[PDB]
Amino acid sequence: QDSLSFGFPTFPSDQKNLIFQGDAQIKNNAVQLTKTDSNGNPVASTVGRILFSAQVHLWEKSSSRVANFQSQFSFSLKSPLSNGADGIAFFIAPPDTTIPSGSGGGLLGLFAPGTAQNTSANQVIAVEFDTFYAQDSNTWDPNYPHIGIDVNSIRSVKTVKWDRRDGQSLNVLVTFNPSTRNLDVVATYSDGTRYEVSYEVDVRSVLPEWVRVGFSAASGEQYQTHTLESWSFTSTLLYT
Amino acid sequence: QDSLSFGFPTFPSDQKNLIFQGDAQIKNNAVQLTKTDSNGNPVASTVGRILFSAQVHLWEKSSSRVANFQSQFSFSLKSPLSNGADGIAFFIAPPDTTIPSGSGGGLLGLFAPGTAQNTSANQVIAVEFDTFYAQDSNTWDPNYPHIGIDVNSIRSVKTVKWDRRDGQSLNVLVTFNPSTRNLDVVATYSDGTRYEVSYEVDVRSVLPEWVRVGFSAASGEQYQTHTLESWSFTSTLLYT
Ligand SMILES: OC[C@H]1O[C@H](OC[C@H]2O[C@H](OC[C@H]3O[C@@H](O)[C@@H](O)[C@@H](O)[C@@H]3O)[C@@H](O)[C@@H](O[C@H]3O[C@H](CO)[C@@H](O)[C@H](O)[C@@H]3O)[C@@H]2O)[C@@H](O)[C@@H](O)[C@@H]1O
Ligand SMILES: OC[C@H]1O[C@H](O[C@@H]2[C@H](O)[C@@H](O)O[C@H](CO)[C@H]2O)[C@@H](O)[C@@H](O)[C@@H]1O
Ligand SMILES: [Ca+2]
Ligand SMILES: [Ca+2]
Ligand SMILES: [Mn+2]
Ligand SMILES: [Mn+2]
Repeated sequence: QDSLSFGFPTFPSDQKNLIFQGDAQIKNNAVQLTKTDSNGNPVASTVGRILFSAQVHLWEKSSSRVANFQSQFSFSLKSPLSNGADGIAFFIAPPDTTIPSGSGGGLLGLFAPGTAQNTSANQVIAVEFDTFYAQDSNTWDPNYPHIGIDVNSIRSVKTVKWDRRDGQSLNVLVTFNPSTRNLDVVATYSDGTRYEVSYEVDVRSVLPEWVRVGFSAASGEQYQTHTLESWSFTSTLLYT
Repeated sequence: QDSLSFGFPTFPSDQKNLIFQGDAQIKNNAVQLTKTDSNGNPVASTVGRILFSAQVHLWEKSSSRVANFQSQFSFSLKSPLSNGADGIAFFIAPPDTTIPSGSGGGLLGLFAPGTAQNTSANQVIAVEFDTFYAQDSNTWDPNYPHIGIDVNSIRSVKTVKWDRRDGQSLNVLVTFNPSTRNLDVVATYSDGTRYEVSYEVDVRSVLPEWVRVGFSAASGEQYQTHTLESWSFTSTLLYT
């Protein structure tokens, strides 16, 4: 299909079109990407991702069209620790994408250690909300919590300072305009606090024609829950 | 998802979200539900169906919601003969549906011979465009070409006389309103000739909460091509 759209105002337990990878699962009408104990508290060493089952037609070589897409979603992070880790990310990757071996912790379940910073060995575009930046382990991160745009590497092509707020929902709107090739990110907390970051990228040189979209999260030594509360997505092929 | 929609203005050969069953295949940017020879001519004894991969949430017992839906599509029938058979149908059925054994010809690839008219034995709602009605083999049919609404039986609960036009595209709009429970069908040819038929049906008592939608077509001893040219679908769960 040239156009596809779906909306999850909430996430009931009875799901049919989501691919669950790792420790991800539904709990209390929301997706808990990372593992939580019986009391619902976050635990260390956990990675989880979800993908919508239907494949998205991102671009089409034969007709030189590229999709205009928008992803709106909200999530919340919570942890009794002063340094909850590691973060959640919305991503786009080839349809057969699975959790790489050893992609836990700061790698957000998106990259393998050996090529995490090798832009030539990956095919992934992601928007990360990174809460852990210890300069000794996450050497690639700026020294503060941030929102980052990742293109084939855990070392963001761009970051903006972000404030982590325990237990508060962050609403995010990610859009891509094929005409300008601008990938825009707008995130807001309920009090009006706003964050914006943009980056020009030709998705055709990074991703295959058909892709799957979803979210990924992970916790290494430090932990926190990564709760996806809602998600709506839409994409349509346009001439360029 | 509470809402889902997709649109196929045409059907390029590289499909990823379509389930092909029987002889259905893509040819010349359209879906040929029934088999054709080398020079594109229709052949006898052929059945084919397509279903969209993502499951549709038709209703939810938890929230007492029922989905409203709208399916828009166009098809054309072509046959060297003048008694083309057997017809094409838009249908909704359980996710694991497959072509029943012996459902060729007048059964349109939707029902088994032994239970074709047993309502309590089937789970399917379909909108058929039936072009063959010989009373010896299609005993359940009115004695003329017709559009019919089928609810768990090949013997339509409601039909309207229809005119078959070789090679001309028929535009169809099928809508289901959960508030009134009316399933409305509107079909028109490019010159404005219009056909309408509707029926009141409580989908909750006929189909499970999650379903799959698609098309089916078949040709017995008489034949014609069943070319699906375009298709768009949208459904949204609503409180009545
Ligand atoms: O989930 C977070 C993080 O977890 C993993 O990283 C492990 C660990 O790496 C560094 O410390 C290594 C080692 O140091 C020893 O002295 C001892 O403490 C041992 O237990 C540690 O494993 C640090 O980056 C560490 O972070 C903590 O210490 C730093 C100071 O060095 C603080 O700034 C920070 O706030 C923490 O208190 C970290 O836990 C990996 O999975 C990694 O990918 C993850 O991002
Ligand atoms: O495709 C039409 C029709 O073919 C088969 O039945 C035949 C027709 O009724 C007609 O050709 O007369 C034949 C002799 O009686 C009869 O076999 C079946 O496949 C039927 O299902 C189909 O509608
Ligand atoms: Ca980090
Ligand atoms: Ca018939
Ligand atoms: Mn980062
Ligand atoms: Mn009929």
